[PDB]
Amino acid sequence: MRDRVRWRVLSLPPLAQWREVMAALEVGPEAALAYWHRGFRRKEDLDPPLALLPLKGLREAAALLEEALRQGKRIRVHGDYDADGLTGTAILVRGLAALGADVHPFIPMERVPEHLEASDLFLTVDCGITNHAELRELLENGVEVIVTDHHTPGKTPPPGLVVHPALTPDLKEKPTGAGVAFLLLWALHERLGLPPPLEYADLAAVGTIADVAPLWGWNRALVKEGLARIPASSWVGLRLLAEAVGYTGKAVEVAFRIAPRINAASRLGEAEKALRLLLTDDAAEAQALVGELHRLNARRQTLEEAMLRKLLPQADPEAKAIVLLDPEGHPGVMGIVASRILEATLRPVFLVAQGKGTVRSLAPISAVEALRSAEDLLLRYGGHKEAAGFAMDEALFPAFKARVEAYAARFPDPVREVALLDLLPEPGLLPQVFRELALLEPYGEGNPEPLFLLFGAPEEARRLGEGRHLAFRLKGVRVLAWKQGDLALPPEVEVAGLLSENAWNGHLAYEVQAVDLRKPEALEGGIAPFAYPLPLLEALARARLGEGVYVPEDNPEGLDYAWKAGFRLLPPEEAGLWLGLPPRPVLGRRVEVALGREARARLSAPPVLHTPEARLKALVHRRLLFAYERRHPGLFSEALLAYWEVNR
Ligand SMILES: [Mn+2]
Ligand SMILES: [Mn+2]
Repeated sequence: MRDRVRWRVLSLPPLAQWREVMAALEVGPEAALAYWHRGFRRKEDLDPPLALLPLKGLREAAALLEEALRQGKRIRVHGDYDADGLTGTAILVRGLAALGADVHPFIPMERVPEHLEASDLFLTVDCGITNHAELRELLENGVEVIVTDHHTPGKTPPPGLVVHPALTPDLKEKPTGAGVAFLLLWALHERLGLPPPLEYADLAAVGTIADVAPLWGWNRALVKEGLARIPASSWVGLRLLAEAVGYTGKAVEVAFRIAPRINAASRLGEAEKALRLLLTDDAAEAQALVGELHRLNARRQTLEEAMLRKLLPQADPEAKAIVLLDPEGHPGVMGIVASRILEATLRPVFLVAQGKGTVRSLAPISAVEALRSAEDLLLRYGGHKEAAGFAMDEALFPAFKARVEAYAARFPDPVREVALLDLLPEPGLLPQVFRELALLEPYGEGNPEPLFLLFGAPEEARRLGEGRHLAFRLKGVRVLAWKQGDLALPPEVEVAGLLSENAWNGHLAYEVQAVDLRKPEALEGGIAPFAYPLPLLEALARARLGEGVYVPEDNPEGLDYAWKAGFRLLPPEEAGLWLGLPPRPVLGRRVEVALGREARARLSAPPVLHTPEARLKALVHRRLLFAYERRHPGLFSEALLAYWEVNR
């Protein structure tokens, strides 16, 4: 919840690589650091090429589609009911229909009989990887089958043509159902000698974001293309839904405003509505359908809020596993209620309603593995490490509870990490830093928005209402935050926050939105320590007592006070106490380091003459000062190595 949150400072890269990214991407050291951690090291990683990924089975499926089209075979597109499944079938349904195909959708074994009666070619989107037995249409009545999906497969690929990323050896890419739908239509356009179907990238991007797929490589390229096309979409329904939610080109708006609206239709039993919104060219009908989705989303929200309100206060504590029963709960909203409970609790969550079950888990507790430990009690079940689902007779709930509660007790408590890119730059460099981080977008599963660490005594603190909302300043920068129940900041605070560009009344303000705030505590990070920060007062005392000490040539003023006081001056490689920094590395040491307060070495504190790699130096300096002051042997030692190098 709060005592199991670990803050860590990301490691510094080798200076030669840091400088290469800076030069190659034309950015300062802060953004360069972020790029490096995300794997962006060439100008080609920021704008990857949107190309036809060579998935296994893709050429064949496209060949089969050409045959279906030319011979006028009846194509049925069977997609999933969430955003990815719906955008994926809309892509294939619109795509194939534009080429003169006789095609129609079918939205979700007892169905196979009519699946047979209605089609010559059966296309599953975002599903069908594990539906073996239904090889019936392949067998029972000669129906051609194409499976496109990306979900966790089975022990063996199902009958029929199967196109799946995970079945493509080597391939690092992780396209989703809509991504695969999109690649397939593209493969077909290639066979027909037609241009890439880029007008379908917006639908594809919506599905990819909705499925929380990693946003790097091809997925990153697909999303930049689709996000950009939404405003003037070829699909009036998508455009109108984007406008209804005030879309401004952000992947985050799709993830939190557009897709949930599409998903609500499904969860509430009206998935046809969302699909039709994506297939219509009639603006009037689309407008009405957006209204309808807004109504379904409001209903889903109302039900989710009521359920959360009934559940969260229950069996939560420090239980190891939260397992609750709500007999009459709506199964269409419980997945999200379990996610929200998991977050306010850092515990796997298991919910059961109307005989249906959903699991959201984290840390070392595999969701599906907990269910496997109680499998005898279940009618159906399955999922992965983070989410899972099942069906079970509610009479068995108490037995199910103990089973999972004990499964979870086998593991150490889940712990949440907060990753910090670096210390926040000085107020004057925030605009440039913000503009350079800009290029990282779109943010998502692939690349999270970076967080900066602020530290100090809060000043000018002032509340906003009677709630936790409040604002203050740290060394000149305004930070906005929701004080976790308490209000009133301690004397000194540590903040993990997002660099924001806040527009108001035609003007901009560069501030920080705190994601976490807390009393200064141990920070994870740094290298195997060799230099240990010691306050100058303590160091001078020991020096006066006769400890073998080192004072660098620089600030002969300090070297004078030393000589002209009889210190047992020594060279850095043999003195276990240093009062300043040596010019070149001195490892295989294990020494205690002091800078000062009125000391000259403490001049990692003076402002530069920006722009070049002068900013690389200033970041290193600010790092040393911070690690020195926090008495953090690991970050100090790491900063000291970077310090030697940016001076060679
Ligand atoms: Mn799906
Ligand atoms: Mn999917």
